[PDB]
Amino acid sequence: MLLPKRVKYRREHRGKMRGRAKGGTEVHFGEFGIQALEASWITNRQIEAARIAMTRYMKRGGKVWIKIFPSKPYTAKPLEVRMGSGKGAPEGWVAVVKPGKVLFEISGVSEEVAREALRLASHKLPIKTKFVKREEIG
Amino acid sequence: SFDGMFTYGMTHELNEKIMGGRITKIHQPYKHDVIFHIRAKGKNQKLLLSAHPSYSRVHITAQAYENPSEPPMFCMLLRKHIEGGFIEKIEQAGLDRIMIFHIKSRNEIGDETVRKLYVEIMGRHSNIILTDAAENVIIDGLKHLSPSMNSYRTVLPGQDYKLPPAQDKISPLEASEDDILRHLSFQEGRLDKQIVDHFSGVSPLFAKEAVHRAGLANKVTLPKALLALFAEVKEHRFIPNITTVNGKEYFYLLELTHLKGEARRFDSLSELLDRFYFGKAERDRVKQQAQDLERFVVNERKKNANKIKKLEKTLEYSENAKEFQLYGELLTANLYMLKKGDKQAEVINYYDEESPTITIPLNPNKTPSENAQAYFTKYQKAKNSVAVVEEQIRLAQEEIEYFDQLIQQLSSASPRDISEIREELVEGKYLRPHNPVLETYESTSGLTILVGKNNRQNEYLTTRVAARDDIWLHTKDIPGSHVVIRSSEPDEQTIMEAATIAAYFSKAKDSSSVPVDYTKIRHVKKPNGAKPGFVTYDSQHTVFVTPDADTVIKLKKS
RNA sequence: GGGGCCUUAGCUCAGCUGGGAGAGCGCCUGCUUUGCACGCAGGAGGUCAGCGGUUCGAUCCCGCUAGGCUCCACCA
RNA sequence: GGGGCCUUAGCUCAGGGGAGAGCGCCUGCUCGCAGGAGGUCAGCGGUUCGAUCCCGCUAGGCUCCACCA
RNA sequence: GCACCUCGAUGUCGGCUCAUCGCAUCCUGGGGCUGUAGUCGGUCCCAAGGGUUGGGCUGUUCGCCCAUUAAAGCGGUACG
RNA sequence: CCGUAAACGGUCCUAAGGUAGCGAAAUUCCUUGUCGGGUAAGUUCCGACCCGCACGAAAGGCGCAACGAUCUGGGCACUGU
Repeated sequence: MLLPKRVKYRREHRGKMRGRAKGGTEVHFGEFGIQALEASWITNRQIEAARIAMTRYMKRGGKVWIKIFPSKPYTAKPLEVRMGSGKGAPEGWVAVVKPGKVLFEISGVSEEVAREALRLASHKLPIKTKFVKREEIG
Repeated sequence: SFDGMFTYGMTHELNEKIMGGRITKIHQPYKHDVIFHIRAKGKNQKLLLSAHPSYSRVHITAQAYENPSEPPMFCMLLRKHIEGGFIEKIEQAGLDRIMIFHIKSRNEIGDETVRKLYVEIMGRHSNIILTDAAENVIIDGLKHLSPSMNSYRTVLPGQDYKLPPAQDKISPLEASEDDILRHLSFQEGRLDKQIVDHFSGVSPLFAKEAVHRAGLANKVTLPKALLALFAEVKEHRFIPNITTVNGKEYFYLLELTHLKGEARRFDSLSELLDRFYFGKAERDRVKQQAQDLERFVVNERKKNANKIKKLEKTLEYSENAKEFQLYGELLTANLYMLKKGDKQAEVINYYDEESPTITIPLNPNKTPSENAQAYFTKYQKAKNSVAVVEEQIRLAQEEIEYFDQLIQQLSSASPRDISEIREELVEGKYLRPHNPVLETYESTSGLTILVGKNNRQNEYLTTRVAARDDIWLHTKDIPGSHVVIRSSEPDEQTIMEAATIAAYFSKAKDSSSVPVDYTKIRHVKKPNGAKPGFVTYDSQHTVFVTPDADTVIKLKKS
């Protein structure tokens, strides 16, 4: 459960998700990670589900780096009301994720353990995923 | 006991002690005890009007009846109607056990209207009823009665007060001997019961004392003794004392010649009733306020004892299971023939030179090998049981020791103490759900003695309050209160006094020369993860004391 | 048909997430009470709806059968 | 669900410069006194030098509506 | 939710009568897996051919109950 | 509002806070309240519990013989409803 405890504004515009990832494109903390291929809002509930799904299967191993944070709130007008008459109340928090962005980072385990943990994380996410690793040119 | 003659003496003493006066405060700390704070001539007085089912009494108390809880509605109406007024006179309605209080109380609107407060002490029919002394309707009663339950003398607010049934007896005092002897009519020897049911306000104790003062029962010998006793009572001649033969106590305003026992004579009836109910009243109060907690602890102790017996049954089932495992091994070393429906097959001895009689094992129709394998599994479960049931027996004896200690600490505890026991048990999760106050004593040499009554008070007292070189006392191998002396050096007399206090506040209260141990508080530790309230110690010294009540009452600081 | 909560002493009901079954009313025994049906302790009653799996012990966990409440939308 | 009024001692209620009564508990004093235990002022966060006092919100308690097919 | 069609009229609930259509199938027919010993079952397939009730309560649909049945199935057709 | 077993006590407020008698009503959202009767089955009816959103004493309260082209339940006879 991730959320900011204080915000400058409680109601914000929904924004746009055009283009690739501005940052967080390359894996640089862990050894393996998930690279996003499509853009959608990722709810903190989905982030918690993916984190528990990785952490349970990695009961012995390193820690998980969560590269995304749900800083943008979304508002939800109450049901069965007419359109307009003011913006509704904020309901939850989402993270704006663009294609190419690294979502979660794992180091300190084997190859197949990391692949299966990332598959179990990816089956909870609403986006198409792929497996990436660190490249050492370099 | 507190009969009509006793009431006669109590009315005389209250007329001597509290005449006029002002009732500053009215407190009802318990369900049946009402405290009047009389400001009479001289110093302040504390009048107690008790309507207990067995311990009902009226006397001027002197000890501090603590725990002033939120007052019930009878106490609030007493403070609304009686406080601020004066007491006109205290008189007895004839010779029966009826107390009349004439209250010259100013009304709340400013004018004056006399109120009559009626105190009845009839054992389990005791009640306190206030009337307005002009129409004699019941303003309120301590115990509210229905027109159905106790149909005669209904006690309701606004109902006209009615008096208790007449006993059909003559007035015993000022009565002529001829009168007294012309109606008892002794024929076959029911003499004491004849005095009881023929003579107003006479306890059976006074009848049994009178039949001993008469000596040989006779036509004139008995009557003369009774007349002399009644004349002395009328002359206000009283010798209050405490006499007992074995444990259970008796009190009267006259010296007792019969039932000879330790006789503790008193100066007045006030100190007599203060010393008598000193233990019984306190015991009947923490019992009536905490019967559910002690019932729960006793029931759980019975559960734990039944658990230990049924765990020892499994400990015998351990030795039973080994024979089954041996039978399974024998079946295995022979299970190559008669596999189909195999039972009562003779088995040749595989172990020992005994060559014991061929065995005939009986097996169910699973498989000839799975029956022996089932026996071997039962054996593995049996050895895991040997581990776990011994662990459970150890835990159950620890629980029984802690619950016996909790029984001890609840049995000798005051109102506040038993409530603090309640909080402790709920914290324990046993009961479904800050610098506290303690009890202190002052010794003969001015040394302060602190007594912790509950384990929540005891752990705080042992780890926060007392400094170094403070002598800590506890009863040897018997649960009791933890007593600490806050002085650098304890006088031998101080140690003796604190040991008597620790023996009195113990399970050995009704014992003689009970063992007590004393040591410095630096030498006591407690383990981590164990049950709270467990204190262990080493390098202690032992003295022998007798737990008498007198010393504890004398050593009060308040 | 879909979800949920229970079947516990003669009655009304607790029992904490497996550590060994109880409160009140009700029926008896004994004590006590001068007197107005005002008090105390001690006993029973339960296969915890019925059966069989788990583990060292099951109301509690599990599967399979009898039962009772809730919970579900109109409308003009 | 939408407006309006409150959440203050154990109970009931008054009240920008640092907050109180009656009842309930005590304290010595012979129908009234002079004093003490208990207050996250329901909680968060902004404006300044400080908030019970001003504000945006969360739970709670009252009052008035939730009508036309 | 919106207000696109009708305010120089598109009669709106529940029942009666007459039906028709789609299976996301209530039974009947044919199967797979079952922790399916047999009867009875559970789940998932193929299948609309036919049939899918008489009452008490309430205007009621719905719902509860009584007695059956092989079952008393969901919906659409201007909530036919 | 808060306690205490209608009734009493503490506090705010007003002019004072519902007496007798009725009560799930031509009045009750929850709600087909609970129990019993009537039927095999009764959201209607009848008799009690008060838990009266939001009965109540001449905009009268509670009963009441006879009466009604009145309303709501239940039986006998009777029949194509």
